[PDB]
Amino acid sequence: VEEAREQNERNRDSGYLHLLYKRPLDPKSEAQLQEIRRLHQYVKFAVQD
Amino acid sequence: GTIYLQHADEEREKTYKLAENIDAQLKRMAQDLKDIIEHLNTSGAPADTSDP
Amino acid sequence: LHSFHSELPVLSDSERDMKKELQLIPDQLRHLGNAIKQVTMKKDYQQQK
Repeated sequence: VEEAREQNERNRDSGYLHLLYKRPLDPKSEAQLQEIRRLHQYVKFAVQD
Repeated sequence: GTIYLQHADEEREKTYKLAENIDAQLKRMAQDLKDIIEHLNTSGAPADTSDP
Repeated sequence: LHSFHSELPVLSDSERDMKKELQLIPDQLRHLGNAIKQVTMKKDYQQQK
């Protein structure tokens, strides 16, 4: 609820928009990429095993 | 109520739907492997409890 | 939280480069999704023997 509150107010600055070119992934998008990497390596090992 | 879609948002949705389809494929391929493994451990189990 | 990230007007350096990795994984899944079938058809052949 409080992440959603802060992000709603952050999206209302005009300066912030200028930095978005250099943003990392959001932590949910990278956690899904890390899960995809983990599952890919698991599905690769268990095929050999 | 008052925005036009931009080419970035189209290209972002096409990127996240590629991650959705990859995740939903990997979690199947991991269960395809799990069923193959469960059918590898259960074949080794002799189902008669009368044997001493 | 998913709507509070959709209004961003440009793709970052990290969105574009996660998109490179996500474009590479499908052809590795094409090989892994044949390796599973090769190991299944190995099991089918061994079990029938």
